[PDB]
Amino acid sequence: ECVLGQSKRVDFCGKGYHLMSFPQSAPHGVVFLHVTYVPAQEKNFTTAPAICHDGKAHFPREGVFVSNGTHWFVTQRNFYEPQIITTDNTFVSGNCD
Amino acid sequence: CTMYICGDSTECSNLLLQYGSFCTQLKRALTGIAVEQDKNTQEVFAQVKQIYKTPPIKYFGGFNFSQILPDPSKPSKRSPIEDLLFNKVTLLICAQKFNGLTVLPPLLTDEMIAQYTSALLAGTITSGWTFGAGPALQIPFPMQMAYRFNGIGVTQNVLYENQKLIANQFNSAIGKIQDSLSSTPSALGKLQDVVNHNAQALNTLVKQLSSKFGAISSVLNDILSRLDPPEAEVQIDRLITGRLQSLQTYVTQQLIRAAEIRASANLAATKMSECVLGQSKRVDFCGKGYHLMSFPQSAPHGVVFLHVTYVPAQEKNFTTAP
Amino acid sequence: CTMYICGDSTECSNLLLQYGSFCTQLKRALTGIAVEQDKNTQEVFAQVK
Amino acid sequence: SRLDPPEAEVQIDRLITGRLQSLQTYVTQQLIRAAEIRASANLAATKMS
Amino acid sequence: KCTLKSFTVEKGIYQTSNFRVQPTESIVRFPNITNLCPFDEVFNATRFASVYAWNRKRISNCVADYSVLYNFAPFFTFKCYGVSPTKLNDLCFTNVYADSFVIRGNEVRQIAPGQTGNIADYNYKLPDDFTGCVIAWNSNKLDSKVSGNYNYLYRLFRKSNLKPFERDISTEIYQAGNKPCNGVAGFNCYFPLRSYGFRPTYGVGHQPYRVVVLSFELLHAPATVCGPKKSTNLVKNKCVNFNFNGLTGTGVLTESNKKFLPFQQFGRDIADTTDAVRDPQTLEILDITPCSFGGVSVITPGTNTSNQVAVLYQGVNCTEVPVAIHADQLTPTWRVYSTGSNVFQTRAGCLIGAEYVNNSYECDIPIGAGICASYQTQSQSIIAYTMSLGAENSVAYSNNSIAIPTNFTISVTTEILPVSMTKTSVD
Amino acid sequence: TNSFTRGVYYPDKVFRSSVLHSTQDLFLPFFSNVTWFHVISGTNGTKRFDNPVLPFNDGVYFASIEKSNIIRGWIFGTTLDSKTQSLLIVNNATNVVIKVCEFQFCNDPFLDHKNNKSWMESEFRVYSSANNCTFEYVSQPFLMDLEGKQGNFKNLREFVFKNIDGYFKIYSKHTPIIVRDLPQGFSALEPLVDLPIGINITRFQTLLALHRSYLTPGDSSSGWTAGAAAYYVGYLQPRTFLLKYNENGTITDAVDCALDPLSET
Ligand SMILES: *[C@@H]1O[C@H](CO)[C@@H](O[C@@H]2O[C@H](CO)[C@@H](O)[C@H](O)[C@H]2NC(C)=O)[C@H](O)[C@H]1NC(C)=O
Ligand SMILES: *[C@@H]1O[C@H](CO)[C@@H](O[C@@H]2O[C@H](CO)[C@@H](O)[C@H](O)[C@H]2NC(C)=O)[C@H](O)[C@H]1NC(C)=O
Ligand SMILES: *[C@@H]1O[C@H](CO)[C@@H](O[C@@H]2O[C@H](CO)[C@@H](O)[C@H](O)[C@H]2NC(C)=O)[C@H](O)[C@H]1NC(C)=O
Ligand SMILES: *[C@@H]1O[C@H](CO)[C@@H](O)[C@H](O)[C@H]1NC(C)=O
Ligand SMILES: *[C@@H]1O[C@H](CO)[C@@H](O)[C@H](O)[C@H]1NC(C)=O
Ligand SMILES: *[C@@H]1O[C@H](CO)[C@@H](O)[C@H](O)[C@H]1NC(C)=O
Ligand SMILES: *[C@@H]1O[C@H](CO)[C@@H](O)[C@H](O)[C@H]1NC(C)=O
Ligand SMILES: *[C@@H]1O[C@H](CO)[C@@H](O)[C@H](O)[C@H]1NC(C)=O
Ligand SMILES: *[C@@H]1O[C@H](CO)[C@@H](O)[C@H](O)[C@H]1NC(C)=O
Ligand SMILES: *[C@@H]1O[C@H](CO)[C@@H](O)[C@H](O)[C@H]1NC(C)=O
Ligand SMILES: *[C@@H]1O[C@H](CO)[C@@H](O)[C@H](O)[C@H]1NC(C)=O
Repeated sequence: ECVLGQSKRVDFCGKGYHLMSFPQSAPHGVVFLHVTYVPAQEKNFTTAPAICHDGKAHFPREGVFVSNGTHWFVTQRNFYEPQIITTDNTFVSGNCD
Repeated sequence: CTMYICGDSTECSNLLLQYGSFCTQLKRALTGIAVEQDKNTQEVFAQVKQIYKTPPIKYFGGFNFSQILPDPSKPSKRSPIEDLLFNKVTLLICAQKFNGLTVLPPLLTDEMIAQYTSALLAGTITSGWTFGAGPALQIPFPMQMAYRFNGIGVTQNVLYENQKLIANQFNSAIGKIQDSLSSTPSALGKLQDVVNHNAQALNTLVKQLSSKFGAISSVLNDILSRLDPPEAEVQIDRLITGRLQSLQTYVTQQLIRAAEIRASANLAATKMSECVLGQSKRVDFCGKGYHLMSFPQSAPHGVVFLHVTYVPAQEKNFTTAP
Repeated sequence: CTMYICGDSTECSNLLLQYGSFCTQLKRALTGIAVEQDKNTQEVFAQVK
Repeated sequence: SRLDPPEAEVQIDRLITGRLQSLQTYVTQQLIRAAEIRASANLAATKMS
Repeated sequence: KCTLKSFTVEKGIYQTSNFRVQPTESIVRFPNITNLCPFDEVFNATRFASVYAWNRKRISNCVADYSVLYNFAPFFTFKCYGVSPTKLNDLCFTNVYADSFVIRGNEVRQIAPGQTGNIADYNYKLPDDFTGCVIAWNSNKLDSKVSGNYNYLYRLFRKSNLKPFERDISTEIYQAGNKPCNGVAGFNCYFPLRSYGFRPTYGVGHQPYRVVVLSFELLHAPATVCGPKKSTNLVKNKCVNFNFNGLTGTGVLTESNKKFLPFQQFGRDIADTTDAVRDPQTLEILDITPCSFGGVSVITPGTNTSNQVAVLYQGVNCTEVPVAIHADQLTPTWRVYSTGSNVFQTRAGCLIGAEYVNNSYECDIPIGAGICASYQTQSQSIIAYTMSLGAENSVAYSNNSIAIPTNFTISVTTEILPVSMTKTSVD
Repeated sequence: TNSFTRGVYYPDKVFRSSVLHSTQDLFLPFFSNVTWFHVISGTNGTKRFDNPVLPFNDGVYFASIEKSNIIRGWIFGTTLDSKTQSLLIVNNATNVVIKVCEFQFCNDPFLDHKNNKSWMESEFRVYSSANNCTFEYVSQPFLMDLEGKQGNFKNLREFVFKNIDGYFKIYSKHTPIIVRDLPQGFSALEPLVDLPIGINITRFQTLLALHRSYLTPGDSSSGWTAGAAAYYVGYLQPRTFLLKYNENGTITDAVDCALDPLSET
């Protein structure tokens, strides 16, 4: 699992988000080198579940609505890459009430 | 050995020492079993680097969490679910304390086990799955539930307009689960079974002293007052062989049971790592239906998982095209 | 035990029962093995409702 | 048919110790094999699920 | 380091021995009777009995001196299937039966439970399980007389094999069955009760032997035969080496709230040992329980670092037991480890030589019940702090704020798994 | 009738509390038939053969229901004569004598009186001609009586006689509750003394006299007709009884392992 592919099981191939693994020969056993993705230097913001624009509710396709305190952006979850809220990033479903 | 096989008699101890290193093996096996049990509890429970504390304001978008969060009013900081689990498992007794069958206390008492479960619950209720990969990143609970909905296929807007219904369903299920535990007579079959097996093994080992094994009497001290030591040592050897065989049988049965409990604890640790610290896409691993999130709960000699799953209902058939 | 160890001899069983409960343990272990095999089959196959 | 009961009981004890030891060896070997089969059946149930 | 059979010990907690407290007294509770048993009247008779009709003499309520036996009828065999030749004067006997009879020269060893035939099925029969001994000696002239004393009548055969310890004073007219008969005539109506009798110079094997069995029994009713009485006064709150009518044990005598019936004597438990006994005098029921029990485990930081150790007495209250040393009674010895440092009362047991600081660290040596041990300062000694679960943290939760990481770290960890061990083959 | 739940005693004189200990000594089987053996003796001079011969199949259970001192003694022997030493028991008003000796025929005095002789006397002399007689048991009597109030108050006596490797034992207890046909009251039974004679017994006899015969019917019908006629006689068999003690140390209940498959469970 951890070597021949990428595992989505949490804490099965090391603490964090698993990327790959390395086999290492050992006497009477084996040794794995688990390369993991550990986030750091978090910044907190103000978030909203949806945005009403013209009487309709907007939800992001992939990502979460984020704000810098004045206006709102959209960005992916595990990294801070803010972007302008367009109709490509979000989708419309239902009213905003 | 020198106190179970021989009732504090020095001549029986001199006869027992002649058998060699047969009894250091049993003590080393029992110490290995005890160390393995402590290691099992440590790997199932101690997985979070930091203890997380829930905020005093317990509002999570309408989701009731009083049944699984700890209650400060109780003398032991335990949830009502944990309290009911502790009251549904029951652990003379002085005979095993009198012929050497001692019971060692575990390294982790129930208070810090409950603290570990509380920290895990606070982490999975506040930081989502982010605290199981690195630093704890806070997130509103409706947003975390929306992303857990997105993880199984259904989009987040379904939760975002059915939040009240979903919260009411969750509260109804978590309220019914306690009465389901109370009404079921054999709900905690495994946790009662392990302690019953240990008690029966100890009772059998204590009761095995009453056998004669070919000797004229079962009591050791009655032998010395009736026979010469050339034949008293023969009767003593006859008793020692049977008592040592009974001890060896008890040790190997305990070793097999310890291996089975170790496998169960490894499975429990894997379930704690996957269903609780994140979201598992494995089918029928964290309950029937599409898994959303799980809750660990402390228990006597074990752990209890509360698996919250997504079960579709009210289906309708239509006509389709590829 | 009383049928395998002793070939239906009465006082052989009398000397056998003097050894204690060395055979009830074997009987309960074998019944536990049989129950575990039945549980294994039920867990593998009976998974649909 | 050959020995007096004071020494016939010694011969019965000699036979019984070996027979009981053989039965105990059989039951612990079966316990180990049943544990391995239980692990294999748990793997099979996981693959079914 | 004696228990691990090495000179260097690694850091850890080790089970070493068990704390056991020896008693200081050996009080005996033999019953109060000063009579003398009748073996002189048993052995110094003129005519003892016949083989089929042996006397049954009850011996009870007397002090029996089993040392002086060879001064009456020497050259015995003593044939003891039970209590040893030198051990009958140690334990109490409920009933002693002296049965004396004569058999010629061949069944003085066929009186054993194993042997059977024309005597064990038609005369004195010993049961298959039997405790007791028999005395046999020469009767070449003192019980031979002129042409026999004619008291050699033996049952020869009868219809059924008789039960052990059973006699039959009757005559038979046995036939084996053809035209059934009751007459004295010999042919097809053969008469039982043959005998011996001869001049003392005879064919060696017929020369008689006076055999006097001695069957005993224990347990049962309150004992009557006691042997040499060495009664000692009572103590009811300390460990002693008591001796109650035969049993010897080490334990603390203790008063009872029991409901022993007057006929009941001993008190057993789930094991074979006895936990309650009745004294022969004053009829007082006393409970038996041993002294302090638990094992001792030694906690060390390793001889590579230091030599101080802290011992833990498993499963005993620290504020009551140890503390008082009372030397020359503790089998583990090394009694210097009772007031060397301060104590603590743990659920695991009493901890000797470890000072309880109440800081919290990730612990080093697991002791039990949430308490660990290490070798640190407050100057380098052994401390007994409580386990720490980790850093206390409180991430702020609000229903409008989220946290998003602006950076990451590529972290590489190791994991070690055994795969295959050594392969071994034995011949 | 059927002996429902009586006949359990103490196999050893050992105090056990709240133990489920098992044993091997012989008992009376549960739910087993017994004998009525009614004695009429209407003081009319006639005889009805009310003291038959019992084969003594390894132990006898004896249960009697009298007023104060109606029954007296039992006779044990092989040929019921002076060829073998036969055990004889005689009960007095303030004493009991238990003695085995070669006795030919147990006598019976002139007993033809019902109500005119309210004061009972001119009795005993049951014993036969004297011979080489052994050590007796002149001691305190075991039968006791309680003053019955408002009727229906009589004491039932349960006696167990057995022989193990010749040794002779007695088990006796008195239950003063009701006067019915072997009620379901479970109670233990206490041994008193051990008789060390070690002689064989093949036949059993009793020595009941009926100077007072109040409300005693008589019928020659033989069949399964349950009723408290005069007393009960039971037979012991080698069983594997399991006994339960309580906190105070009394046998509250007991079952065997050969009556029912539920008993085997
Ligand atoms: C949040 O980020 C935005 C965009 O990166 C920043 O806002 C800019 O602020 C500067 C300073 O006056 C202006 O000149 C720009 O026009 C702003 N850009 C936008 C898109 O508004 C700023 O870093 C944050 N905004 C805050 C704190 O209000
Ligand atoms: C979560 O549910 C529990 C029980 O379903 C609620 O506890 C009740 O609280 C009210 C007042 O606070 C009491 O009158 C009831 O007696 C409680 N129920 C029980 C069974 O004790 C709790 O209030 C709910 N939480 C929220 C936030 O509403
Ligand atoms: C989907 O199922 C839920 C669960 O049954 C339905 O919610 C229930 O609706 C009925 C009828 O209005 C109410 O009486 C219940 O109180 C509701 N239950 C809860 C927990 O709120 C819901 O109506 C269903 N959806 C549709 C469109 O019918
Ligand atoms: C971020 O969190 C810190 C403490 O964790 C808090 O002081 C700060 O106000 C938070 N920032 C925002 C924008 O909420
Ligand atoms: C849906 O299934 C039912 C039977 O379960 C069937 O009768 C019905 O015709 C189906 N509907 C359609 C639109 O095919
Ligand atoms: C024997 O012992 C006591 C004290 O030694 C003595 O006074 C008494 O006469 C006897 N007691 C009994 C119960 O026989
Ligand atoms: C003892 O400690 C030294 C370092 O102080 C080091 O060689 C090793 O850890 C230990 N060596 C031996 C031989 O125990
Ligand atoms: C002392 O400890 C023992 C060990 O369990 C316990 O039984 C006893 O009750 C304790 N006594 C006190 C006064 O704490
Ligand atoms: C100091 O140690 C004692 C040990 O009994 C403990 O009860 C107390 O709580 C500790 N102090 C603090 C502040 O934890
Ligand atoms: C958010 O949480 C607060 C409590 O901190 C609560 O009073 C409020 O109703 C919640 N919802 C909002 C602000 O929409
Ligand atoms: C045990 O005896 C006591 C005597 O004080 C009595 O009160 C209690 O009821 C008895 N219990 C039983 C179960 O016989």
